Amino acid sequence: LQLQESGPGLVKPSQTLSLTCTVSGGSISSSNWWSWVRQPPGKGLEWIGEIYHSGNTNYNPSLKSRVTVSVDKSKNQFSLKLTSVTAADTAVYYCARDVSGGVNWFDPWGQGTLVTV
Amino acid sequence: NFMLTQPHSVSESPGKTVTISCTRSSGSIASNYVQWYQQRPGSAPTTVIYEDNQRPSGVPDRFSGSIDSSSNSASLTISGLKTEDEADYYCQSYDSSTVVFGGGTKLTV
Amino acid sequence: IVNIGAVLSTRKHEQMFREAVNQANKRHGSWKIQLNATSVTHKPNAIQMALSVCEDLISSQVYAILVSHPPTPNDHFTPTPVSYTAGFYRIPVLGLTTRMSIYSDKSIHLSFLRTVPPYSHQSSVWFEMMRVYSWNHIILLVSDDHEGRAAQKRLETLLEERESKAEKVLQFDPGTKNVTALLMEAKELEARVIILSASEDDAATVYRAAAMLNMTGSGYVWLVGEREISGNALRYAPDGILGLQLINGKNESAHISDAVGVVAQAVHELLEKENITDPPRGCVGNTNIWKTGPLFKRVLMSSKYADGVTGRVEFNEDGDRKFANYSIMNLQRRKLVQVGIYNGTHVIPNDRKIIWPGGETEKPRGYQMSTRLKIVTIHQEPFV
Repeated sequence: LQLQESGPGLVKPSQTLSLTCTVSGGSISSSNWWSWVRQPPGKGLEWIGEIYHSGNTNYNPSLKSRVTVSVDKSKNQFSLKLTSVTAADTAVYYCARDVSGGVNWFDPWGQGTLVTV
Repeated sequence: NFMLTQPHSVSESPGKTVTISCTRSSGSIASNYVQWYQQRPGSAPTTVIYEDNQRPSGVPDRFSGSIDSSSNSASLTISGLKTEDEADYYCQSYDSSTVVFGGGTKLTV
Repeated sequence: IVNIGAVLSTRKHEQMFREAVNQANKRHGSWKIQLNATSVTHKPNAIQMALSVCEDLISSQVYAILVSHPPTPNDHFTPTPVSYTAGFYRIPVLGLTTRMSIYSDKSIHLSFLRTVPPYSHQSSVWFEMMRVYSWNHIILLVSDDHEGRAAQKRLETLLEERESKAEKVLQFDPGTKNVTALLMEAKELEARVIILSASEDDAATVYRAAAMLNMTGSGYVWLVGEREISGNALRYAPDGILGLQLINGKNESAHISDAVGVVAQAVHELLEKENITDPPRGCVGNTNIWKTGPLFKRVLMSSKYADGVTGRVEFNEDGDRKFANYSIMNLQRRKLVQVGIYNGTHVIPNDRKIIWPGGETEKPRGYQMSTRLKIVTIHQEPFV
């Protein structure tokens, strides 16, 4: 399974990014999650949300009313929408599915997408 | 929610033992699991340590991880430093609210 | 004049209690009835705590006592010395954040009240949730203690009215780390429930059994209480288990306000009566309880005041609570989210999502039939 992330390419101020992370060699129908990792330039890393096909998803308590993620199984696709994304929301989005194990573990890590707002 | 502290930078001669400590300020990191990721310049990050007892298949046997269990800190020890080890080390942990990642440390050869 | 002392944890809680009692005094007519409160902190040594509490509160001729669990993690030593010392007389003691089943036997503690659901409500809400799942194959693991036996007895007396067979039961004993034979006993059965009633870390041990007997997946749901999803037991646990927990748990200021309001109501109700004495002072020179000791407790049971912070704070015959609330969550990739809202035979579960510890969504139907027959006979020439 491989993840190819291509973004819209528009990074104009006061916009919402919705990157398409296609899955090659794998099927959307599974018990796995698909989480987004947000990396600001010259800083650490943090988790902003995830998508799971069979229902509820937990994005973040800080931006619960600001990030909404949906998934379409037929196209093997999943998209996000950051509501009221500020000018400081310029970062890198990476799509990593999961590791089952016994706890959360992001592996493998996709190439992600680059947005410079 | 909580935060994790990491040293700003480290320097060590190649072929030596390098120890990186990631401390948890709030609570106690003794029951939940922690992991150690590695990021190359211009490439996607790659995990190096999981479950603090083993390593992913294909990773060098030099890398080792342990939990202090006293100061609520996780120690990553790498023996026999090499030029290929020049990368960024991150410590990641999870809780019942969110999942947090460490600031990161870089070693200079 | 009257006074109502209490035993709190921190000085901030003492200031909150002072503000609450001042507000309560500001309420009502306050005619010939003034209630100034006093407080005292905790101590490490239980003997010192008991001696200090008697010599301080008893000497002040109090009419009620409030006790709360100290901020130290785990353990349950909070009410026992105060309850035993104040249990010599009949001055009632009000619990604040002490949920344990040992304080339900009125023979042991003959004067003890609280407003927190004991763990009998745990089994009651378990039965309430299970009445609608339509499985009728109850099997549970119980630690050999007071809490586990009480929970199992509550489950049995809840199923006695419904007239249903609760399959079998497992007893893994307390303070053990090698429990797998019980898992093999529960391996072959038509009862597809892994209901658990353990003592914290002990559950973790049998939790490891879940990782050893490979029974988790595509069935065998789990049901645990609030104390079984705290500490290492939560960490060494599989996802998909229903995270039952008691809801406004670690909140005391609202509980303090409710307690002072109900105490004031009870005092005002009791004041309009015949001649009333005062509890003795000294902790040394008095060995007799006052005449109307249990009368205050009895009138306190029948005191209802559904206006403080929450719903009807009603005391039943046992004296624990009635009509409380429960929020049952689930461990769906950790991050417990409430899925069930309970208030007493009126469950209104959240429809966020339902996930079972098998990576699926459909409720595992707990039934097996088998056509394996075991004929037996003795030989008989024309027939056998």
